[PDB]
Amino acid sequence: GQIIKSIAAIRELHQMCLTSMGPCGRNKIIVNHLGKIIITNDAATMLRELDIVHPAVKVLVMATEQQKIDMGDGTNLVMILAGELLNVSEKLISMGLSAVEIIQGYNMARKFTLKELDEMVVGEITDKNDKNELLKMIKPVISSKKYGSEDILSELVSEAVSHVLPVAQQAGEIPYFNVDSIRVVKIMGGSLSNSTVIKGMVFNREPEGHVKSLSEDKKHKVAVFTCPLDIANTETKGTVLLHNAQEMLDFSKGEEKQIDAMMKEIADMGVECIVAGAGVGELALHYLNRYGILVLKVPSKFELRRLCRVCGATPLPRLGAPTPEELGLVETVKTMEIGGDRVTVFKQEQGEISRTSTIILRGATQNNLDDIERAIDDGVAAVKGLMKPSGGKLLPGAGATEIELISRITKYGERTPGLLQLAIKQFAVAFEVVPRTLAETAGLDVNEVLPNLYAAHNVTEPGAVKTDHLYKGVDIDGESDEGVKDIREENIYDMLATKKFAINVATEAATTVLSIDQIIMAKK
Amino acid sequence: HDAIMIVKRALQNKLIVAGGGATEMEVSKCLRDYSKTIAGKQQMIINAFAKALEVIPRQLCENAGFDAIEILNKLRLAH
Amino acid sequence: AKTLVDISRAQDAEVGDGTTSVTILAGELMKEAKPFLEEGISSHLIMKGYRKAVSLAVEKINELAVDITSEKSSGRELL
Amino acid sequence: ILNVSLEYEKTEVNSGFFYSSADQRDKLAASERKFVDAKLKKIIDLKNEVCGMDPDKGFVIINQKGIDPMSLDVFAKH
Repeated sequence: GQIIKSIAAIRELHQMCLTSMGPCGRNKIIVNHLGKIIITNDAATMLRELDIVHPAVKVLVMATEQQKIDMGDGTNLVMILAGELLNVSEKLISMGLSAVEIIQGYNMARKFTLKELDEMVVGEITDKNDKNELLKMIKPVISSKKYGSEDILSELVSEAVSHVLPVAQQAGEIPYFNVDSIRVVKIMGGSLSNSTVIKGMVFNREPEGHVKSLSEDKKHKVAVFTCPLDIANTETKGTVLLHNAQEMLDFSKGEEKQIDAMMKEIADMGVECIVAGAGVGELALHYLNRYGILVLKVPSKFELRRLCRVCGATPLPRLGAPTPEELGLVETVKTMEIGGDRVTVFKQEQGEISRTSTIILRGATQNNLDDIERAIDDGVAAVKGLMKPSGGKLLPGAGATEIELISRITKYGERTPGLLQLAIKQFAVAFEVVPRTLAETAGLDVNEVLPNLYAAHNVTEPGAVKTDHLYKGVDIDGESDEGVKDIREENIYDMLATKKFAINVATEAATTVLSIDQIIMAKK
Repeated sequence: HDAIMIVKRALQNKLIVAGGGATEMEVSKCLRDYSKTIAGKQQMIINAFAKALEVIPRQLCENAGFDAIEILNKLRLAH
Repeated sequence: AKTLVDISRAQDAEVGDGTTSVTILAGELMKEAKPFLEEGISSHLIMKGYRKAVSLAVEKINELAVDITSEKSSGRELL
Repeated sequence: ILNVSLEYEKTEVNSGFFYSSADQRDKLAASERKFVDAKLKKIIDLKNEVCGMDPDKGFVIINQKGIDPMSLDVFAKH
């Protein structure tokens, strides 16, 4: 009976994810062997920091990463649903129903569910990219992660998305929004109300010079130099040495005349900003302060890629050749104090619209500061789901989708004759774990809220056409309430691309586990 | 010199409360009355927070030599 | 347990007073919630009960705290 | 199929061409593009003689070796 114990091993990790999804969820502190503490509420990220023993668990871990890479949302829906499909199948495996027909039953039930998802769409997203329209999609993403910040973070995330998107409609050929267009930075001090939205990357380091900021002139030229600042020498070796004191005056003054001659040609071309990816010498910073050139050093090659998409600058393999064709243009750059420390940021005004933005976060709690950093990244992938593959369609969330599927699947159970009725009925019952998890973690009685959920989606209406309220979902309460509430009040919806993709992954995940009747292992 | 150093910290922040268990006891007493108007499990939970505020004057009296058992009943009586 | 140390360092930095009292208050609040777990009460309503008490406490502290400037006082007689 | 190198080449020993003036730019860079321009100018002449007028046709270069940034703008215009 290893197939039963294999589910029990997953059951130990099943309750771990049951404490994640929902507003009652919480991050888990993990101490790495290198002495580094990673804290995040997302369960998919936690799986990478956990040591997996049984190889059957890795099947669900590999299926969990499928949800994060493509859609990026619904990782908790894939792991929790796949764990429940094994529990409802444990009764079928024991009852004497072969696991072969159990797999065949899920394949027939999966095709019946995918056809019903198109008829469950209530509203449709027009892809207007309006600040108020993005508040409907972002609110449920921030929900079930961090409580109380859903109102403040909704305006910060939706504002940065509208900055990187151009003005277009009814065009899906050329993609626009990427996953790197939104960067998350953090600084000690302040609160969430004082946070703002920047139209470009934010640099928290020092300018390393007596020039704090440039002027207000339009279209500042920015040059990215990969070669460090120093006198030009032979690429092979070329170490400066002093044999006698006679060559000291020639080599010292030679570096002063050569560097000043190269910096003069750069300032004459109109370049007020020089980006040096490598180290900067001592004599180089002296000439840049007199010409009024801002000093910027970005050793990371990843940050230089997003900078080229904004102003249009290109890294030059040499030094002293400011080719105007490859130079970039930025409207306004300023150095302001945000969060208690003076930093030099990067933004724009009108022209040279930036394709990458950065949101500045402030707060007095260090633990909740890193949790919001991981929560915004989940909201970035939500905008990507607005593309052609069913980006506008949406389904009601907050447990309203999983409960409504029960009445439709059981209707097709008695329609299909044969032994498939056992797997079809258990496939709909497995969806009851989602409303039960939200009700159990919220302190609500199972004998109270659960029977009202079944009576909400199942009523007797004197007519053929459905009526009254089909929008009743699952409520977390937290203060007081009687029965349930309508989801249309808070406008919490789930996208079709996220829900439809999470069902196929969770179905194939449980299919692999049920198909394995034997596991061979070897000690290392 | 001592009089200036006392009002020095009061000049930086002019928002102050009465110390020595005064404010701590007033908060614990009002939350017990506010819970009486709040139905549900939150009533006994708020009363637990009001009792948790009594540890601050306790340790202050125990470390100073006073009896935390007698001062708790005598303070609430006049409170 | 490192959370109590992290909030204590921020208490000594941004303020400088109440580094010891914030740990005792957070710990005593934990002891009052210990018997609530054995009864089956979930932590959701436990958090909502304390957050509601703090929300009512901030409004009460502002009423208890006496800040007066031009009313029966001045910038001098007050100090 | 094109077996010649369309990218700038360097001496077997590490070396570079550094010009201190605009006049020395075309003098030093001409040695690297000498082999490139000889093959490149003959390829673009094939597009004018063959498949110049004919619509709905194209021309593709294999070029097993690398590509220099100079030829990227020439291939984009054609």
